[PDB]
Amino acid sequence: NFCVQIIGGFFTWTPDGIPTLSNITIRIPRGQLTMIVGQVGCGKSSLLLATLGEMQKVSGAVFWNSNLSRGPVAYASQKPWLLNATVEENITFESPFNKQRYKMVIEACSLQPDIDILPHGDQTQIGERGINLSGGQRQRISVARALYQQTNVVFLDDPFSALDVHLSDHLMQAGILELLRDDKRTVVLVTHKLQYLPHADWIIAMKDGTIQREGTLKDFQRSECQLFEH
Repeated sequence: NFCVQIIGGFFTWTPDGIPTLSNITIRIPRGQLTMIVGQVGCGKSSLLLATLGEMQKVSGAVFWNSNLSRGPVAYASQKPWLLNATVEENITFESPFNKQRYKMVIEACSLQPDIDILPHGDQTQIGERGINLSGGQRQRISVARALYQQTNVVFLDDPFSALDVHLSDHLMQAGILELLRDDKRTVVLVTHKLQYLPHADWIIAMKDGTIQREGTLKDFQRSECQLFEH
């Protein structure tokens, strides 16, 4: 059925009661790039965790089915999770190594300057107990790790918010759209970047722990407020 379909959506973090969000009703079928947008702190992370299944639902199970009966779904959430090992092994993350695929990802991630600058290249101990890098560079490695996995569903949180460099984001944005189009996979991104906020693909708005709709960009015109005129 729908890759991201929610019936009740009464997820909560407290084991007993106190629902932090409820009345969630979305249905995202396969091959539907549905980025998630909203205001600051409007339960975007909680909704993303509830979608993965890390939050205790109250109303009931949102139901799931095999993309092409489920539960293994790619997800990254907030903050960079870095493996304290070599950068190259961090990128692969228990995945087969293809030179063309690795070069394609590093081109989209624009990690060539990062590897060249480091004296040991991508063999440096990235993360704790090693070489300390920039926060934006940590996010670029983190987001590229999920993308390189080549899965049918990809969940991302603040890909461009951590680093708003036009050169890095645009190539990553171009790489993300092209890779998703070729693979016909599902992509969900939570970010505050207005560079690609409107798109022909589906968009879902999250506010006050609920989602108004997850549909075409024409709903923004249908909505009373057109994102405050961008």
